[PDB]
Amino acid sequence: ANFNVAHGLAWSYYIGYLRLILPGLRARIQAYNQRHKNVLGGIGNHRLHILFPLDCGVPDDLSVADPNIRFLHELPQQSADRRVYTNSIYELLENGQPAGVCVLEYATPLQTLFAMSQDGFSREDRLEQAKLFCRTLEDILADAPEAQNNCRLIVYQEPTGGSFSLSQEILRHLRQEER
Amino acid sequence: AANFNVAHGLAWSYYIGYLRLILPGLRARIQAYNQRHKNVLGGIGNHRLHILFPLDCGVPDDLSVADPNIRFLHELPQQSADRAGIKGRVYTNSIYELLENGQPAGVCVLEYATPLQTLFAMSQDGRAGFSREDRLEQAKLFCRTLEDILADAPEAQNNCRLIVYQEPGGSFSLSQEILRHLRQEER
Ligand SMILES: Nc1ncnc2c1ncn2[C@@H]1O[C@@H]2COP(=O)(O)O[C@H]3[C@@H](O)[C@H](n4cnc5c(N)ncnc54)O[C@@H]3COP(=O)(O)O[C@H]2[C@H]1O
Repeated sequence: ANFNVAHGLAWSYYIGYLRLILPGLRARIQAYNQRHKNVLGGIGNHRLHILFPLDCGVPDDLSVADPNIRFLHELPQQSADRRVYTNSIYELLENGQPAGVCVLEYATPLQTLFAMSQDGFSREDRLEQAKLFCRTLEDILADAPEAQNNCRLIVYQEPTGGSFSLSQEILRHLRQEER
Repeated sequence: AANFNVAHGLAWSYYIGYLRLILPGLRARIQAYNQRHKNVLGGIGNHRLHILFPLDCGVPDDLSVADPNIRFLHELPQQSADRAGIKGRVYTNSIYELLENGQPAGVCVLEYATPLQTLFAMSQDGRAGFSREDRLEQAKLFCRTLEDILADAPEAQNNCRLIVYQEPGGSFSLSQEILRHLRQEER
């Protein structure tokens, strides 16, 4: 196998990241809310929202994907006990008005798939690997209750500066989680 | 979650997500460290990342404490960047001193191949179909695939050195293993 990379991407994304960061996430958010809620305001949704563009278009700045996605504040790492993990909180605008807040990022390994297709790895091949990556990761999560409860995959096919609104897509998911 | 053929993905992941991102700027970070510390701490002449590949996938989370003959010296200037929506994601690399016969004998930028931790964790998660024996062949295949990738990345190959080894305790010194590699490159 030279380009069957999806199983390795899914297992490393879970074992080397989600498994490690998700258990401490709620306590980091509770610390943030204690620090900020009386001034900046607090975060109600305690899940990590993971953007999964099947076309592997992964800008490093979410506002490049959609100008209605605005960086709010860093979610700092937990203090070292007596590799660091930081995350980024974003607000989502609708009608030039704040409509949602959450912890939000892309599934970074989709960038590996993107880079591979830029130099015998097709874009046909890339989409099949992206889909296999997603399905393998969802299979793993479905077997991991607490990890599954502390994050949400947001999967979509669009290339993100056309008519598709990534902010609207995230907001639909946020409003669905409150359900 | 039953296809554990992960080594090809681990290699391409490590290359694109780490080596291609960190190796181009590494020499400049070492030069910047030398500039800030040369007249006090002494210079680091070897500018390559030394990457430890224990084929048994044993990765201590503190290399310095793990070995009495390997001592942390100084972190490099941090590399911070927006990464896939995480603002200011940080990549840190560390200089270590290697001791021999009790005395300092080498200094270099050093770390473990972190994907080996994934393979180790896989072999302990209670799933059927992945034992220590499967983990070893995935580790070898990961190493083999990564070296195949770097054979066609000459700039990356000139900015790092892969230190691949089996491990038996006192019949193998990691510091000795690293020193032999350092001395080979000086050649
Ligand atoms: N501290 C962190 N912050 C944010 N996300 C994190 C993270 N650590 C892990 N992840 C996520 O998990 C994926 C796999 O991590 P893993 O460490 O297994 O596999 C990593 C690791 O072997 C190496 N690597 C990446 N960042 C590193 C670092 N700061 N130090 C050492 N090695 C790193 O490159 C591989 C692929 O990296 P990539 O980013 O593409 O893919 C990462 C990233 O999506």
